[PDB]
Amino acid sequence: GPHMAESHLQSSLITASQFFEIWLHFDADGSGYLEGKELQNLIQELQQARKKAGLELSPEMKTFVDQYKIGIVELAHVLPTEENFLLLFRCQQLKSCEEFMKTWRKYDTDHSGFIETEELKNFLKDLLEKANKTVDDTKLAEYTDLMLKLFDSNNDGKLELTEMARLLPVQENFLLKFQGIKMCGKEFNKAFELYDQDGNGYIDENELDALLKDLCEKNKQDLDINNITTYKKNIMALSDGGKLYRTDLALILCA
Ligand SMILES: [Ca+2]
Ligand SMILES: [Ca+2]
Ligand SMILES: [Ca+2]
Ligand SMILES: [Ca+2]
Repeated sequence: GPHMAESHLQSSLITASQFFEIWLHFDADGSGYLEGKELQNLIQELQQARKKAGLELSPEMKTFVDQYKIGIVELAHVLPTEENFLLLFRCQQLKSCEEFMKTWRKYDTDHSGFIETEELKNFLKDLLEKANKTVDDTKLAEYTDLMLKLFDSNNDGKLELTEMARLLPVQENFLLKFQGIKMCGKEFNKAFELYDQDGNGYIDENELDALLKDLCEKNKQDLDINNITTYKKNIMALSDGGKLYRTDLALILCA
């Protein structure tokens, strides 16, 4: 359990289940990030643990302690995480927002608007096979279960776009700025109808640009008109060949 983290920080190599217990030990509010007292507790306990183990700090541990709000992905690279689990965070599909949006569309194969366990399993299996690793069904089931528990913020047993997007670095995750912009179904449906200006049933890139300019204007504290081109490019990656249907735009704007 999370109490075992003190023992885990002394390990030569940390299993995915151990990394999960470390995360839950320090993340006292379950917010998905270590900050303030939680981060200070990690810095103190990581150094005390390697000392108790009679070990030196690895180069990544030295660089982390020297330069310290950090998330789950950053912690996985600092610690001696087991190889096949750490490989799941060294994907260009989780480093570029545009490539992550294409990955979401690729792996939501039942068009449910969520990534369910079996879809997440297929994504992780494909990442491992791309790295030439032979997948063991038991460990893959364990990795999938732990990745879901780490990122399923609302505990509904599946991932929504904003949950899985937290695998991205803070700078690429534009969805953090769209948090308080999300609308209910009725209001969203009214906006979709307004912004489909030619009335052909979908929103194209020119129509999305008008939408994004209007959203920037009404949410000055959250969005930035100078990043419209990036917002446009990220959102167009969820489209069906340049066509944003109601369910595609709902992923970004509907609560
Ligand atoms: Ca926290
Ligand atoms: Ca799905
Ligand atoms: Ca969820
Ligand atoms: Ca249209």
